[PDB]
Amino acid sequence: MKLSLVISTSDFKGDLRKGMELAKRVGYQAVEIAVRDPSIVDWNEVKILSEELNLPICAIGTGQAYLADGLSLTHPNDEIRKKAIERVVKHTEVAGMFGALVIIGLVRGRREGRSYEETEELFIESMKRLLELTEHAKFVIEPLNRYETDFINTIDDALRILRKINSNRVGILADTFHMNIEEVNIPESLKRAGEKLYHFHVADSNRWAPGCGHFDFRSVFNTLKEIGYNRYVSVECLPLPGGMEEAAEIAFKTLKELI
Amino acid sequence: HMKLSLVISTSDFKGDLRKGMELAKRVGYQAVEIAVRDPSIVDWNEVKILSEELNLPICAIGTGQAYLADGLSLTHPNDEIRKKAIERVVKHTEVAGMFGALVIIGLVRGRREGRSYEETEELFIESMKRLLELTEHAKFVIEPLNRYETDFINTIDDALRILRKINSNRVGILADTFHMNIEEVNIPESLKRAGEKLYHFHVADSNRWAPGCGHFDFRSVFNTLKEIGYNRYVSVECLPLPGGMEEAAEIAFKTLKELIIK
Repeated sequence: MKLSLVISTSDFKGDLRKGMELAKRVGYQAVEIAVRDPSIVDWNEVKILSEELNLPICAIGTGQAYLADGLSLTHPNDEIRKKAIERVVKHTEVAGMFGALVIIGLVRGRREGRSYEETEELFIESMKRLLELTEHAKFVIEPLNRYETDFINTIDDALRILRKINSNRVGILADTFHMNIEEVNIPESLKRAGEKLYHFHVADSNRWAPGCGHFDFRSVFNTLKEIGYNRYVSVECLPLPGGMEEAAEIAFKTLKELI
Repeated sequence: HMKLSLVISTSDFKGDLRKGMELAKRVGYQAVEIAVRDPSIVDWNEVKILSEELNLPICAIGTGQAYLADGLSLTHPNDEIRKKAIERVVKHTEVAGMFGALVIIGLVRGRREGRSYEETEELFIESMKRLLELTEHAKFVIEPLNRYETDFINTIDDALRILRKINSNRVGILADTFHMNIEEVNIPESLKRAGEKLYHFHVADSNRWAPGCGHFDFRSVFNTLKEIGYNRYVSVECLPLPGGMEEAAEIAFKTLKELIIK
């Protein structure tokens, strides 16, 4: 089981450097980044930087491609959906340089007045298209709470869709903040996810640094040990309390104590 | 002496109301809670008759749809709309007066809308004081809501700050477990800070399903409620899950009843 830190960067080199150096200084084993459009960033420097600090990049976020450019893998407009798929393909090329996972969060899109079934099938089609367009890329579907989406809110929802995609290149990314709302019994949900649990995000009930809310992290980590989770636990929380740096330190401290 | 109430969903009405109230009575609830967009289009004398026939008081009236449907806000940047919001709420108080019910100030307070928290809060305090000058018996409860529903008054402390500025015992707090599960650091401690200001309470599990179908820690909450002497209403406001409206209300009642009696 490894700890990583999600670092926020502008739409960049400055924020990345600072973030990675902070992660190294605190003790994180890896870092996780999030970029809207990767084609404008020079990843060769990124790799150099990474190699320099001996700090791997575990995953690449794609949420902004949706929040900023409105790209969706279930967009009703086919030309837009095609562009969404092509954008994610570029995310995988970046991920391939570091052997990282590609996060499929809000980029999957919402029902937008359509049935759950039509949305799901369109999503499955796009995912299959991505699996065709890329050879080794690995994707992780992140169930999000009801306020952020009406498509894939729970781990069980994700599992059912994974069975329809039928590929070990697609797994699940569970997030404690979102599970706090959507999951009935978190430990049991994780056990059902089992080996399909590819990545993990941590933040407290208020989305602050772990240890600053009331989320039960102990039970979570006991379950993760029980199922033999040997992948990444990435800190993805608001810069609270006291800012980005303090939050990272606090989160690392409480999580380390439990691992 | 805590009492149990059920929030009943009503279309924007008699049909839904009667079925909801009869359900509450059959399950054992001591009162119901309703929500109406505009009270002016409802014959409330028929409602009172129904309440009397079923011996089911109406402990609180929601006003959230006044915002969600009519866009009325007590902190709206357009003073014209702000006045209308106040006028709409006054009508809710007139209805509340017929039942001795509390008026809930939820989403009707509005959002920051790109403004500072200080200005929004000042506008709100001004609207609440106006509401108090306009009413002689109405009692209001401010309900903190999670970040996704609003950026104005998310925690019990936010409300407490506002209450001290309003300085009126006719305004109190309505805390909701589903919302607290997100916004409050430590729920028991939050409730102790509210103390006597806690006028009404909403209950729903972490997933907003009937209490007992999530992972929210209700035991600790009720221990604190006892410790603080809360003796008013605990109203169930959850999604009709699992199994529907009736099943959810039944499960909710059973969960709460056992917590109380013990």
